[PDB]
Amino acid sequence: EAPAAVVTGAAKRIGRAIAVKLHQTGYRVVIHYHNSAEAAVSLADELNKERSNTAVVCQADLTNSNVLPASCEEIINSCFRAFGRCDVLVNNASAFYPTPLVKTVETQVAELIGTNAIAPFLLTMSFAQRQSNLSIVNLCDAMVDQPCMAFSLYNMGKHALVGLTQSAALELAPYGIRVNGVAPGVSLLPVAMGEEEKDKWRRKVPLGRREASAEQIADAVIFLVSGSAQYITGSIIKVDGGLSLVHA
Amino acid sequence: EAPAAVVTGAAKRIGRAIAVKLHQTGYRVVIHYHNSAEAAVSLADELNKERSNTAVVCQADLTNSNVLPASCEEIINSCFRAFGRCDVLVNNASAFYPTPLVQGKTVETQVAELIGTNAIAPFLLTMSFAQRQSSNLSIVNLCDAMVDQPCMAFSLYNMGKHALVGLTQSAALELAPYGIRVNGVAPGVSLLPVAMGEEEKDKWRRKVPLGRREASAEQIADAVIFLVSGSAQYITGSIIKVDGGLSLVHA
Amino acid sequence: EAPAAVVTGAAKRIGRAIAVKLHQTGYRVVIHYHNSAEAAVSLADELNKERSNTAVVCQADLTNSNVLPASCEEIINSCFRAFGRCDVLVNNASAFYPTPLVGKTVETQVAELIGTNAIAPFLLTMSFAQRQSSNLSIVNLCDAMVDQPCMAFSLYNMGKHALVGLTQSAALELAPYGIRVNGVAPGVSLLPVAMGEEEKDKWRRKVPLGRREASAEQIADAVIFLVSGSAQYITGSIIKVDGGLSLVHA
Amino acid sequence: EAPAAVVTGAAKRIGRAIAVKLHQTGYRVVIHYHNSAEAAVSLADELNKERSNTAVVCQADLTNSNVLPASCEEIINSCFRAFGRCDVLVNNASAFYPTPLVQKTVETQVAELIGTNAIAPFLLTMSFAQRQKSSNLSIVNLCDAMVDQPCMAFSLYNMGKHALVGLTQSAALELAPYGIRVNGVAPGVSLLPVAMGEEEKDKWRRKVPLGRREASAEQIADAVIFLVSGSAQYITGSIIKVDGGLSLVHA
Ligand SMILES: NC(=O)c1ccc[n+]([C@@H]2O[C@H](COP(=O)([O-])OP(=O)(O)OC[C@H]3O[C@@H](n4cnc5c(N)ncnc54)[C@H](OP(=O)(O)O)[C@@H]3O)[C@@H](O)[C@H]2O)c1
Ligand SMILES: NC(=O)c1ccc[n+]([C@@H]2O[C@H](COP(=O)([O-])OP(=O)(O)OC[C@H]3O[C@@H](n4cnc5c(N)ncnc54)[C@H](OP(=O)(O)O)[C@@H]3O)[C@@H](O)[C@H]2O)c1
Ligand SMILES: NC(=O)c1ccc[n+]([C@@H]2O[C@H](COP(=O)([O-])OP(=O)(O)OC[C@H]3O[C@@H](n4cnc5c(N)ncnc54)[C@H](OP(=O)(O)O)[C@@H]3O)[C@@H](O)[C@H]2O)c1
Ligand SMILES: NC(=O)c1ccc[n+]([C@@H]2O[C@H](COP(=O)([O-])OP(=O)(O)OC[C@H]3O[C@@H](n4cnc5c(N)ncnc54)[C@H](OP(=O)(O)O)[C@@H]3O)[C@@H](O)[C@H]2O)c1
Ligand SMILES: COc1ccc(OC)c(CCc2csc3nc(N)nc(N)c23)c1
Ligand SMILES: COc1ccc(OC)c(CCc2csc3nc(N)nc(N)c23)c1
Ligand SMILES: COc1ccc(OC)c(CCc2csc3nc(N)nc(N)c23)c1
Ligand SMILES: COc1ccc(OC)c(CCc2csc3nc(N)nc(N)c23)c1
Repeated sequence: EAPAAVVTGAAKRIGRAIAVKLHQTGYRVVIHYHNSAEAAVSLADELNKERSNTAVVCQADLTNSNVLPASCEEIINSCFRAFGRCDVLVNNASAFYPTPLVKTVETQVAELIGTNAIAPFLLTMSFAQRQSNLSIVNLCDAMVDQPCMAFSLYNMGKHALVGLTQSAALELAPYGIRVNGVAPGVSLLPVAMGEEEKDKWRRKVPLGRREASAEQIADAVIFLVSGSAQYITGSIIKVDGGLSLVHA
Repeated sequence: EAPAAVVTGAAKRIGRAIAVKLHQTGYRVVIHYHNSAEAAVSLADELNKERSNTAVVCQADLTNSNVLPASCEEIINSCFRAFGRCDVLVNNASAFYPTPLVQGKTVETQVAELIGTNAIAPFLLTMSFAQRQSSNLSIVNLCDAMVDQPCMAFSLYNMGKHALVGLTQSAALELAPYGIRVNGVAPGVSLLPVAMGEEEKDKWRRKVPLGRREASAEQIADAVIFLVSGSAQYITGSIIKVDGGLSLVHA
Repeated sequence: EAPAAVVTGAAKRIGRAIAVKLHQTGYRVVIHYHNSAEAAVSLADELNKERSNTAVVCQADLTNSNVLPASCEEIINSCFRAFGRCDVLVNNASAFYPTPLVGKTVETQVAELIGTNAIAPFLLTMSFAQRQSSNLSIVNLCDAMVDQPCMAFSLYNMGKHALVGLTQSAALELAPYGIRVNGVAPGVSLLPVAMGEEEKDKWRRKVPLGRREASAEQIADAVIFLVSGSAQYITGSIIKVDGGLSLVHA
Repeated sequence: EAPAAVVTGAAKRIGRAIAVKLHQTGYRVVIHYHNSAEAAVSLADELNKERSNTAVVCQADLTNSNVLPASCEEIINSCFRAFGRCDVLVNNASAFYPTPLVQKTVETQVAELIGTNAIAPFLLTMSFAQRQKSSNLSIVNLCDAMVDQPCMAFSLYNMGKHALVGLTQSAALELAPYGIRVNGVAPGVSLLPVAMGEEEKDKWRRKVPLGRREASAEQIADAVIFLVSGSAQYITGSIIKVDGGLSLVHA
């Protein structure tokens, strides 16, 4: 019986790379998406071409709301329905945009704190409640202590996610559920970002003056879920090419 | 003219100790409170007896909601209404209770209270404080020295306090150009919960290397007063542990 | 042709497990040792029986002194002499014992504890870099408990904190040369041979994930990840392998 | 009776400002120096003009060596011989220069950089505590806010400063039962090197969010004064950044 993984925000970019690598390793996968239905199904189609009935999609908004807990319960339920088990949860989905101190602000709070922290918390609860090499991997941020200017809410969300990673590692250890993070520095740059701004970031990276591929981020995820990480819990692995070590 | 400070959750315990010490230092104070009206008014009375028209109370729920931004804005407005300025903001108010991951309040409410009080309200209050502004403007966030060795089953509380570290850093960076410093004070064990039995209190006390006792409220307030003072005018983005070595002690 | 790795303090325990796993992955290995000559030679024998001419021993005291730079250069030299290349350095050797603030002299304690845990890693890093399709990296055996240290282990703890600093500074400075520098930070793994069983069990019961210490092989697994092609964007990172021990309050 | 403090490397710059502020606070002081005899004596004479018999100087090399333990014991002993007590130790003296990994002997660089920044502090701490085997005893270590984002090619310096963090934590834990608190102050950019061109000084100044300027020596001293004060008596194992937010600024 193959293990099964849920990957949030898995239609594109880093989440897609993670889904693909888990699938290549032998997992059956739930590809969660919010707006990217076409891309989510295209990925499922590709994975199911390789191995029939090993990939399904699941739609949900992960914005904080009165219905978020039910939405997160259903994401976990979708894995059990499709595959009869849920071994791995990857909290990858994330809103990312500036929120200057000086969309309504309450909506920004709901999206940024919801996707990056509250949904991971609720998914973690539902994952644990429903329960071998069980683990959770949270996509963190190597730059949390040297944050982007005017990204307070995003940064708060990513700090909260560090807190969840630690608290859940502690509390779920008795159940044999490990809880770890992967912290990219600069990986795939935002599609909306200009080419000049992208190159400004790349030239800051000590190791090769380039961003991490999605696959390089996924490699750390694969390690953490693997049998080679069986004693590792509450750890956050930076995958940042030394970017966080570089002073102003 | 005397400077003015807002202290959230200032009716009792650490919040009161901070309000009292700021007042003793020459600040006029807004004593924010949620449910503790009697205690808030009693404190304001004591302070106004010491110096007339130097303390007012301000009631607000800091639970997350769509009106929280308006509530936070009104807290800062109340300081300007009373005193014509707002030099210091102390984010002290905090919900604190367990939220077990594996099994009264709905999870939605728990998220709203624990994340709202510890992180979102601080953020909105920070926004409003900055938007309203020789000078010594600053914000102090009451953090938690144990955030990396958290209490079992307190994930949402811990998440909120981590978020608060993030705000302290992000806001220090962004508000520096406005001369608004943003720092934190991180108690370990200070005043134990009223509902806690003495045996459980003593268990915590005997963990603290420096004197096997909890921090007094005044000791926490002392670090706050330092950070708002002219003796800290180059300090921003710093979180000062006031924990008697507790966070250094392994399992 | 096969890459080559230096592992310090490789004759026994975690260093041996690291040497063995690297060897199983395809590395030729320099098994550095100080006092454990018989165990070092026995391991080299086992590894060479598996693949001929893939293991050598190299003896060196890694206590701080005016000759330590020469000793460290000679360790790296021994890898080039045996194998013609040096792809991986694992800084594992370590003195570990209490040095209370209130038989060995204090100058010897400083020399041993700071030398093995920090200065030798530095000098080995220098010599490794100076001697340099490729995948060059250094892995430093750190300590997950550096911020919640054992009582009366100040010099040891200072050494391990210095090793964190080295890992970071060297990651930064050697990145332009394609040399990655990372760490692995055990919590409780193989307990000291001298420790009494009661105290061993005390430590085991503190670990959230399984109430047991890490095996040497579990520590080695993280080293193998960091030197692998699956870590080629990772530098300046220290991976805790502690079963959650460092998360547990007093 | 007046308390007494030892300040290492106190002839100039930050150490001098610390010595002055301690003296202004009421401390008698041991002004340790290595090469700067004239500056040390000039300070001593200035302080003794203020209050007779309140300042002495103590010469020592704090490079790592076989004799360093004796030298450190003698520094502490000097404070007892001068003043009959030793309440405060400030580990400020520090060698600082690049040590590139790829191309003074290296063993000398090790001895100087690790000796001054880590081993001498450790030995001074041992000696301080052994002599202590109303009171407010404490140690303040001058750390570095940039230890996790170090200058390129300063590995041995950075190693020494990381080691000093370890000492600060380990000694806080171990000495807490004796009532001796151990803390740090971590400047980011404070007084720039004397030779440094203003154009290079400005490159660093412009990076500092809070005021685009370096910390004065006096601002660093202010944080030391807080930590040794009665307002910090629950604070141990804490390192206070005094960096204007520099360490929060990404590349
Ligand atoms: N890229 C980087 O350089 C970098 C750096 C540091 C950390 N990270 C972290 O690594 C992870 C992946 O990064 P990425 O750049 O690949 O992420 P991304 O493209 O910004 O977002 C990934 C997905 O998150 C989903 N998402 C956004 N808002 C959502 C909402 N309200 N509800 C449900 N899903 C929502 C979206 O799914 P749909 O498209 O289906 O709507 C989106 O495709 C994130 O956690 C990110 O913070 C990335
Ligand atoms: N006590 C400790 O040992 C300790 C340890 C570490 C950190 N800290 C931190 O230091 C600060 C002070 O601690 P403390 O023990 O004095 O705090 P506390 O007694 O638990 O709470 C302080 C005040 O928070 C206010 N509050 C709670 N929920 C609120 C809501 N929904 N809306 C508005 N206000 C709300 C309450 O005001 P009303 O009474 O008016 O309802 C309460 O009096 C907190 O931030 C805490 O996290 C304390
Ligand atoms: N074991 C744990 O629970 C644990 C926890 C945290 C971190 N770590 C770290 O992980 C690494 C491996 O731990 P371990 O317990 O396997 O180490 P260990 O047994 O204490 O020491 C490994 C080797 O270090 C060598 N060594 C000691 N002093 C030396 C000197 N003066 N010169 C040269 N070599 C010297 C010894 O080699 P010879 O036998 O040949 O003399 C010894 O076998 C160490 O860096 C340790 O600090 C271990
Ligand atoms: N300045 C900054 O921007 C900055 C930034 C971060 C941290 N810090 C830290 O704050 C502290 C003060 O900084 P600073 O710039 O004022 O220091 P500094 O001028 O570089 O050095 C202070 C003193 O250290 C003494 N010293 C150097 N080598 C010694 C040796 N081998 N033995 C004994 N004493 C020796 C010297 O004494 P003599 O002159 O008598 O020879 C020197 O005057 C240091 O610990 C430093 O690392 C400073
Ligand atoms: C100002 O825009 C910036 C500045 C710095 C950046 O890396 C240091 C990036 C990379 C993209 C990114 C980082 S977290 C993150 N999180 C999500 N959910 N998506 C992303 N695309 C990113 C973008
Ligand atoms: C299980 O109850 C515990 C466990 C550990 C504790 O300190 C190490 C405390 C002290 C009270 C407390 C800490 S954060 C905090 N935050 C608020 N808003 N209120 C409080 N009363 C506390 C209580
Ligand atoms: C009081 O003795 C202790 C206390 C705590 C411990 O783990 C948390 C250990 C495990 C052995 C150990 C840790 S670093 C270390 N370093 C070396 N070179 N060797 C070792 N054997 C160890 C022993
Ligand atoms: C290349 O020169 C540099 C680069 C960056 C710097 O600040 C971040 C400084 C300030 C001086 C300094 C920092 S630690 C330090 N330590 C000692 N013992 N002395 C100093 N003078 C300094 C100088």
